[PDB]
Amino acid sequence: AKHLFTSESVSEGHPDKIADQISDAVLDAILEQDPKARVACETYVKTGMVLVGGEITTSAWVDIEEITRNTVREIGYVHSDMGFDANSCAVLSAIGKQGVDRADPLEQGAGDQGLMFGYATNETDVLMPAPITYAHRLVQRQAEVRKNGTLPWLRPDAKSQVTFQYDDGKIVGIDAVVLSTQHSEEIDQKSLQEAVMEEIIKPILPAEWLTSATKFFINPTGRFVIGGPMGDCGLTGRKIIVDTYGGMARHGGGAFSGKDPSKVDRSAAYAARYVAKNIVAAGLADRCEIQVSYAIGVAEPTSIMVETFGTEKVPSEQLTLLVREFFDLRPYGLIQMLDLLHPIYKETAAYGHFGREHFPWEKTDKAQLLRDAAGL
Amino acid sequence: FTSESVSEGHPDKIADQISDAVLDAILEQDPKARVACETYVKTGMVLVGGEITTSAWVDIEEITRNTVREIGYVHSDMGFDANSCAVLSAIGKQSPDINQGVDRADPLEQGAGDQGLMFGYATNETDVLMPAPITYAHRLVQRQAEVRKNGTLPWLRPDAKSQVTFQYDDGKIVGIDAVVLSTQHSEEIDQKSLQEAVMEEIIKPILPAEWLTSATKFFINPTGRFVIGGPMGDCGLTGRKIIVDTYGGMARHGGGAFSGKDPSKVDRSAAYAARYVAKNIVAAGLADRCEIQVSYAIGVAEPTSIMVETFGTEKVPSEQLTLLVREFFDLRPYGLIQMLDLLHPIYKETAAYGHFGREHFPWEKTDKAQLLRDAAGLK
Amino acid sequence: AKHLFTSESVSEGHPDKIADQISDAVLDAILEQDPKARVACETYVKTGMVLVGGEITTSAWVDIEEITRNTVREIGYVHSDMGFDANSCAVLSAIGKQGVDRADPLEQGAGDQGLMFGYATNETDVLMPAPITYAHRLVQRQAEVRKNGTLPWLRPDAKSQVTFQYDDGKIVGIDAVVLSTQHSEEIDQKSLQEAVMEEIIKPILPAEWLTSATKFFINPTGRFVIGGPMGDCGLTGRKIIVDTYGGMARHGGGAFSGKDPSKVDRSAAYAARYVAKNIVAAGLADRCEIQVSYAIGVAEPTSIMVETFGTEKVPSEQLTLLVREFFDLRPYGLIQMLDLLHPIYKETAAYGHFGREHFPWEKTDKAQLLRDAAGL
Amino acid sequence: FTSESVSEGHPDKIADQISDAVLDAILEQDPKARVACETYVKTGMVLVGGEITTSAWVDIEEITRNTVREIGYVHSDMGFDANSCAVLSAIGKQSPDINQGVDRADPLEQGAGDQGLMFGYATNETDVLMPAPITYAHRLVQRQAEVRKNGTLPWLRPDAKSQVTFQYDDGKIVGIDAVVLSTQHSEEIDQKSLQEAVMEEIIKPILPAEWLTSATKFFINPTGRFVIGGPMGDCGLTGRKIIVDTYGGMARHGGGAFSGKDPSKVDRSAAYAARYVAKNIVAAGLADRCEIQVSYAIGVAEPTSIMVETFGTEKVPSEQLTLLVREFFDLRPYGLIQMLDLLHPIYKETAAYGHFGREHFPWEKTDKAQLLRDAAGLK
Ligand SMILES: O=c1ccn([C@@H]2O[C@H](COP(=O)(O)OP(=O)(O)NP(=O)(O)O)[C@@H](O)[C@H]2O)c(=O)[nH]1
Ligand SMILES: O=c1ccn([C@@H]2O[C@H](COP(=O)(O)OP(=O)(O)NP(=O)(O)O)[C@@H](O)[C@H]2O)c(=O)[nH]1
Ligand SMILES: [Mg+2]
Ligand SMILES: [Mg+2]
Ligand SMILES: [Mg+2]
Ligand SMILES: [Mg+2]
Repeated sequence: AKHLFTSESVSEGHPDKIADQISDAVLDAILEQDPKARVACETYVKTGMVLVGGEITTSAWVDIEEITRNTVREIGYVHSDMGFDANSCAVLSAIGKQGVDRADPLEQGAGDQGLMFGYATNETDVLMPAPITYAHRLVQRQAEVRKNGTLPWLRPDAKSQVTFQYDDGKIVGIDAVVLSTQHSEEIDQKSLQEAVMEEIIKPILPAEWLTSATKFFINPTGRFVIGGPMGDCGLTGRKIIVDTYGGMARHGGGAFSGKDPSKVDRSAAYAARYVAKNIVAAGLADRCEIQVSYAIGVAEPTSIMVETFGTEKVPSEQLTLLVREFFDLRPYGLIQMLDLLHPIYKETAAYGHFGREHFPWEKTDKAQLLRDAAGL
Repeated sequence: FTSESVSEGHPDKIADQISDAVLDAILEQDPKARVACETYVKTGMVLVGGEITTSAWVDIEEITRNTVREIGYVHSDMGFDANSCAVLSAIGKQSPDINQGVDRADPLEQGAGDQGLMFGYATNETDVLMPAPITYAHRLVQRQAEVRKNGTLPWLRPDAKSQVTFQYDDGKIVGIDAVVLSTQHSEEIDQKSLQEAVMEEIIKPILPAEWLTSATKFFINPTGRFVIGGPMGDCGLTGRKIIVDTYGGMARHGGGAFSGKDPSKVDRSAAYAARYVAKNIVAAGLADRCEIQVSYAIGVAEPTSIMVETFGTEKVPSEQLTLLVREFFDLRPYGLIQMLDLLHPIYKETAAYGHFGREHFPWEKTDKAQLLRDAAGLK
Repeated sequence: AKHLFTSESVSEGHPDKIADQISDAVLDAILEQDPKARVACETYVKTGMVLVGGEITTSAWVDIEEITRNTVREIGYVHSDMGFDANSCAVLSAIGKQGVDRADPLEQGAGDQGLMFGYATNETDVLMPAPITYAHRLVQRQAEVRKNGTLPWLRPDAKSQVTFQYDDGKIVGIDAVVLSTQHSEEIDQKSLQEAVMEEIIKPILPAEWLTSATKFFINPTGRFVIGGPMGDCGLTGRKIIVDTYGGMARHGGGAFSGKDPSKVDRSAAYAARYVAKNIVAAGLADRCEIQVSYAIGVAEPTSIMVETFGTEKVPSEQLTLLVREFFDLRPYGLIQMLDLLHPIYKETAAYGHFGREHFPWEKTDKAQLLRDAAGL
Repeated sequence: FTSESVSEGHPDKIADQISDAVLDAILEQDPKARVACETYVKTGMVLVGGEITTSAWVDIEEITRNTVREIGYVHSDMGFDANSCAVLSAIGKQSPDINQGVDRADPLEQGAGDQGLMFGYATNETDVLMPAPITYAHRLVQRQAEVRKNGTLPWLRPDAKSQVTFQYDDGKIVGIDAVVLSTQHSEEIDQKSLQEAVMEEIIKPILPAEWLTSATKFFINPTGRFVIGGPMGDCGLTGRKIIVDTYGGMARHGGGAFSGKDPSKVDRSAAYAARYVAKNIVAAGLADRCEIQVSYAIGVAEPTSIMVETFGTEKVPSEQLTLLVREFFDLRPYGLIQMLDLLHPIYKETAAYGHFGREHFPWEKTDKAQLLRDAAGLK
């Protein structure tokens, strides 16, 4: 049936995303020395200050301040005229804290309870829903043209939102686009709107989806000079829908950034994405949602549901069987299936954990095996 | 299907309750205040930050300690003490270049304060029109009023987590296939006497639903000793339980957190309105399950999208539903506030045991169902 | 006997003095609404952040953030290139907390124990010791030429130190001068030294005391661009010797800033200065040190010692008698004798609480009465 | 004359002990580390900030909690708990544009790291050559080792303050004219039984000095109930007891704080050397009372001033003393370090009950007195 669906994203400069990146920069720094470290790093950014807290247990020795300043600096906050300066902001630290419980580590019980969802759809090339996919690309393009000097008056903080029109489960076009970007005093709003349209929006959104009825809200309130942590708190794990599927799929409720792979909240979400994407990549369904749940201390998932919204190209009972045959969804089994014990997570902390074809859980190395195990 | 909840002693929930305690305190004096209160709780301290624009004069430390006493932290043995903990505040005033004054001759036409997407959901699986798993997870952890009325004080400590795994045949509840209840306790009780008291003293609200067949896996303290909890050895932030606050995974979510936000923040008020729309659609008999998505663009009063999903359970053409909602509900940001009468200090009660399913809240009223049913042409 | 004596001072931009000024700016803001408020405000300034804490009890409603930013801004830290920005630094608050115990408030017992010292000497016009006096004037002159644009490349943080040569208890000249000033990248060290000599040192130090043997250490280590809270913590009450007599006199050990006048640690120190200065101003002695001590809950001082280092012009027993006849040294008696219940204390928090002739405890309105009560 | 001291339970002293605990921990691994550790203690939290340049890897929280346990805060009833309090750190690394490497072919010729003035003092009023009032104020509050060895645990809480008021005739001790001892206590003792136990159980170190004539005013808990103390309801910062740390008001002070500073900070090492010079002058019989002032200019190795004050008690021309000190002591910043053997983790013990008067410290040695007396030509 005809309907609209909307998703949003934010740039690496949005204060919530700043916190997520700092949390995963600390995780990456620790994993490079202690691949098996336990990390639960919560970050809280506000005017003038970064607070890094949580609980950690590792043999690694890390400089929290240096990691934090480097991260903020890469994001681009390097001057008080931007509202935040990586070189002079305060950095505060408030981090704290059986061994071989299984003969086979792959049989360790879940370190926590919870349910996670994976999703895939052949709407886009990356098998992600269209709204979240192009919302990410808009804020990522904003950062791209900000850093390479194409538009030097841009500033780090920005938000996007895309409203897609669907009909009979197929995409007809784009109904509304929102893009709010921080900027310096130099540029006027008229010049800003045209440059964002020409350098950010038009190069990213397929023209076939842009009709005369599409609304374009470019800095709808106008002046956007004060941004980032100034005038807006940022906390880790406050963008979990931006991080996953933009609302197209359900969500178990767990945040990703700041957590080592032993947190099923994170790695099982990655594994769920890995199965759903391989099912859709194998031609076994157009759209596929995977629900997995874990009981603490239990290795086998307490539930595995495969929903294909009537788009399955083989019986539903055979899909759920293939999922069990080709994927190891035990907490520490999926860690090895995805090779998650490496410092690869700072890159996930902005622009979406799902959609980019270089992360382990985005590989489709099992798609050909799945359709072979089903016929075609 | 599986869904989980947490108690008022959980650190994340502590942060929500503090943020809404601060909000409620401000609304008592300035019902039109702008509040964005973000709370951080860690071993030994509370940090309350954010931005507020109000004429009210409140006491953040006093509000914070009172919130923590009620939750039941008044001694260092529990791992946290509301009387001796540290309370830091980092709250700024009016963010420059925002409040442009009147702006609109009709205040109901004001633009939204931010972009964003919100979801509402209703299902006639229960007399409160909520999804089954999440609904009784709250009532489970909420029966800790026994430890306040001295019904049974014993050994239980606040921090708790529930998980119920149902299974469906044709969208109908088959039964309970797995119950996970992990609770913090004291040293004055063993894991054997614990798991027996846990499986017995959780039945008074859980109803005579003997859905626990011979194939229902129970996990009461499956890991073992659970003595240290709360902020001690675990960090809590507001807005880190948004799936617990809403529909426990059954319905989708837009990502916005509720606590610490005044009603002019669409992230909260529009989620409430979405629940108000879906519950009234179901209550009116126009559908058995209903999910609503709204979205806003900053500075725009009209929602940029409205989607009504009935999952094939509608009793009237779906396009008709979308039109009924557009006219029978005022989904403009400041029309929601008037439609729900939201400018009141009612939000601390929400930050604890679910924002939906408790029918004394304005967005739980089904005062439009009959009107909707009449306009829909049924009967 | 011949000897050298040295004292130091710091500018309003030195991080310890930043904390003192913030503490007394909060005190002033409270006293303007609640003259009888109880204030004990401790401030802690570091890279990017100001922490204001302590214990207060008042009917006043004050905006700690606004008071703090205004204070830092007046000091001059307004840009991340200076290492600190009043507009974007973090401000954290950690403030907490019988009535009519006496029929006559003047008889209330001391709110705390302690001993305090006052000092006066006719060496200088303001009846202060020479070293501390001119150390203050150097850093105060540094700030004066920084703000009025005479030397716009100066920055707020600076330190001074003057070594005086004494002989037979009389001043012969100045043996060494140290002046370290923060500055921007623009100025080179050679140009900086000459400008500090011409605009700061020479206009302040009497030429009769500057001989060819006087050492001048102007930015002895050279480059001084990073200053203020960056690279150096500041805490309230860490300059108590700069605040009093530069070491020429003994010190009871109590800090001034952040305390309301009910803290004998502060107001009794002021009263002691008031008596010593009036004794010297009356011609009753060349140099005079006053020691007073208080027992908690006791109104009358538990000791009053008057030391005149052999310079007394009347018998010692008569000086101590005159002190008791003309000065009310009870805790709440000296408050009324000096009219201390007004927001006058932010001005004391840099450049010395003693020496400036507009504070109440620097008035010599009793000098003529003292010498009349003794003859001449 | 009057002088006061405080115990290791006083919040300011807690901050000093933490700063030197951190310093000592670093020196154990890097004896040449640069440390400037500033500690803030408030109800429920410790904030450890400053700057350090070291190759050592320490644990600030672990060091902090251990320091607070020893002081005796392990339960929320005392107002503070070392196991549940918050510990924040804000410690930066090498301040840019400072360490220029070698700089000098003879390391003893390095310039001072900062300007500043320092005082030392010695008097033969006591076998430790310290002023009377302050010397036994420390030993008073230090006898709280009874509450550690279970000698007498009872009701006393850490926070305590002493004050003794002597009087002089011709520089000779006449007697005690006023004793003020206010101590924090528990609810398991009244102010009557308190003041009796306070006046009786403080005599074991106070010696048979019955200087308490009929005119000696005693003030034991003169205000009354003293139950809440420590960081609870009172703020503590390092370097806020510098007169207690030194000579209790008898001698003058340069303003620099000791704790949290490594020996290359003249604010500490030169104050120690000043005490070393004065004590050796008195011990050698060259004077009965001696006060020394030194000062430094940043980047200059030679003190910018040295003043010897004998208060008329010298037994040799005063100008000769100033010359003897210049040659028999190396008062250059890095010569002090070698002269006193300061690159060792010995500083936490100083942050508690006075930096001077305890003869096992390097700066309390009188190993030059005889040499000084020989060079002075006496006997
Ligand atoms: O109560 C029960 C629950 C499950 N079972 C059976 O356990 C079987 C599952 O075996 P398994 O977990 O070892 O298979 P798996 O592929 O998931 N193993 P891996 O994850 O690839 O390592 C099921 O066939 C189920 O019928 C019972 O017999 N009784
Ligand atoms: O034990 C004692 C101590 C003091 N005294 C006497 O109290 C007298 C002090 O009186 P006072 O305190 O009222 O005089 P004052 O000028 O200080 N009063 P004010 O501070 O100006 O209000 C002294 O003369 C002293 O001899 C005793 O008789 N016995
Ligand atoms: Mg926020
Ligand atoms: Mg949002
Ligand atoms: Mg410092
Ligand atoms: Mg100093």
